[PDB]
Amino acid sequence: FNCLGMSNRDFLEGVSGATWVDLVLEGDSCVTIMSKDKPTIDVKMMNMEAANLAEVRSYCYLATVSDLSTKAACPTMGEAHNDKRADPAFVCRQGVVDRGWGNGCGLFGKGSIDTCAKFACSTKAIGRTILKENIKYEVAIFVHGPTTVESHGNYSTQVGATQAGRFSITPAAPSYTLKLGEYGEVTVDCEPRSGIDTNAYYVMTVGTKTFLVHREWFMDLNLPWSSAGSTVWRNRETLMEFEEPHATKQSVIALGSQEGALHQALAGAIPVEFSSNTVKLTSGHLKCRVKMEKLQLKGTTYGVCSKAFKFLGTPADTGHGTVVLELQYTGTDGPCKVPISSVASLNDLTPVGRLVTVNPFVSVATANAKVLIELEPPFGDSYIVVGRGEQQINHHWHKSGSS
Ligand SMILES: *[C@@H]1O[C@H](CO[C@H]2O[C@@H](C)[C@@H](O)[C@@H](O)[C@@H]2O)[C@@H](O[C@@H]2O[C@H](CO)[C@@H](O)[C@H](O)[C@H]2NC(C)=O)[C@H](O)[C@H]1NC(C)=O
Repeated sequence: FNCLGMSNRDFLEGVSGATWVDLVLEGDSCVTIMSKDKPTIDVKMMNMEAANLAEVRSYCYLATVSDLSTKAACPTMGEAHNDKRADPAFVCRQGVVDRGWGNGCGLFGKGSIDTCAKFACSTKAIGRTILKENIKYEVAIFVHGPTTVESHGNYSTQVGATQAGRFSITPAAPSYTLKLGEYGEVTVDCEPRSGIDTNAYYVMTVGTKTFLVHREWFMDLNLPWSSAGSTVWRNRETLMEFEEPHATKQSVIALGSQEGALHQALAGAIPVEFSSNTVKLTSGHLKCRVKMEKLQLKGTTYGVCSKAFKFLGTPADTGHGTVVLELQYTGTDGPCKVPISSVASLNDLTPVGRLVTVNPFVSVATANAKVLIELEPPFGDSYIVVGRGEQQINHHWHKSGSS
């Protein structure tokens, strides 16, 4: 729910001298936003789901053929019409058979014949569309308030500390305002109608396994089908074989499962987990404007930490040109502001990078408080310095790269 630790991280600054920022979020990816006099926040794309899809087609894969009748008519007695023909559920084929003495007619010629049998669908396969209305994006936001190596990740700890927050965004409610305790609030205005069209490639469930299938291919499947809101099965003949016409009894059977031929014709297609009527999505992005007018800094009245700090390990490189490190304070002088910055040479009176953990704080009155800091040191050699004069400590950093 936090940027720290992700490869997929971006850095943004609010337009010099304005409050809001435009971004576009991407799957499993994170954005750290920095504004003069406001705390740093992280916006992150937790999850993007299409739920409650529309059922497009439906396709039968194993069928049953039942109650076979066949009406027969002697030569010159005209065309036989099996009465089962009035039945929506039955399926019928006219034919022609040699008849005569040897088999029931008083004349020799081609007698008529008409065969009906009932069609049932054992199991089926459903294709579904991803209309854009079905999309929900889930966004976490995190304020860079006092945090610890231990606690920076602990999602619960942050929520408790009025510091994290998970909300969703959908065309139904494209906007949200997350209140963040005394940090004020951040409002988000997004525009979900991004990436996916209303009618491309379908989602098709064959028994257990659900697939991302070529739309066009699904429509041409040579199987029986029922549309959206009805179980009437059209184009059934594809799964039933009508055998040789025996004068008395013609045989009508079902073809066995097609399940195998399908998992086969999809061996290569993109598999999707469709548990509980929703679909994880890996593509997709969201445009938002993130308004920070009402995001405030908190406790600027507090004094600067008067006592000595300590480094708790070599500062570590995040791999985005920023460093993370963890102080440990020694004093007990209430909560106070941490005197950390980055200077080009040790005696330097003004600083050189920027803090990412803007406005860092010892937030307790007990001894040995820890604070995590992430800062962006400048290119080349510099010292990270914490403290004033006698109690100053420091650590050197080189950052490679020119531009
Ligand atoms: C989120 O944090 C909580 C509790 O936070 C406490 O963790 C302590 C180890 C300590 O440093 C203290 O300062 C801090 O407030 C974790 O949940 C549980 O914490 C209790 C102690 O309060 C322990 O008995 C358990 O180890 C622990 N239970 C669990 C969930 O395993 C929790 O670990 C953490 N979130 C994560 C990353 O799981």
